[PDB]
Amino acid sequence: NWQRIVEAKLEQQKHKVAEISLENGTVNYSKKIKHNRNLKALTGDEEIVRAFLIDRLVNELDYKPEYLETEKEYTIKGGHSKINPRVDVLVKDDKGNPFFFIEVKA
Amino acid sequence: ESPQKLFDRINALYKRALREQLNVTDEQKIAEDNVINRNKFPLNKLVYTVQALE
Amino acid sequence: PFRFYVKETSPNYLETASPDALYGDKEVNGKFDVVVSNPPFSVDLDTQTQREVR
Repeated sequence: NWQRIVEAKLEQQKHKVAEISLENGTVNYSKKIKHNRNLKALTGDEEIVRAFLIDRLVNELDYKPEYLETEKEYTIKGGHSKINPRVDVLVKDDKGNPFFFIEVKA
Repeated sequence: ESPQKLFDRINALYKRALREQLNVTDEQKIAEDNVINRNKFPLNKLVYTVQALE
Repeated sequence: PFRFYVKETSPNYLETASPDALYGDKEVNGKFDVVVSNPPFSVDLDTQTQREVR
């Protein structure tokens, strides 16, 4: 039920930053995030935990949603020529330096 | 019809206006925001304005 | 940031952004033809609005 407790907690806060419903593709952010790769997929359990991360950071932990970063792509040498290992989530500062370099899985 | 009904059904219009006209995203900012202060602008003036501009 | 301007419709020229090597590796919306404006003569920004634009 904790898979549903995540959205039970995340749909009772006034400051709407992320939305989780476990229904057909109900995942969006405030756009104050620097979102670059298109969400609204809900592919796997990754998205729910990532949204709970966003809720835990923007609220409670007191980080500005403008500072954060989601699904950042970087071009490295790479095991595969197309994957371009992508930062799952990140918390920068006012100078642009990544403070929290967070990778979130299922 | 009671001026309060006019106030409510115009504030509904204005709140719906701050989603496509002024495209305000924060749903909490959509609330706590009204057409008139109800104290600086008496409701009778709003009724007269509606009558003139309807 | 250029991503903060969303209209509702599809053509939103004031939304795209891209880094520019010749300009501090920062965002550039190279799409506007002319710029006419009358900027304020004295902007004294907030202690927290200052930090968000550096």
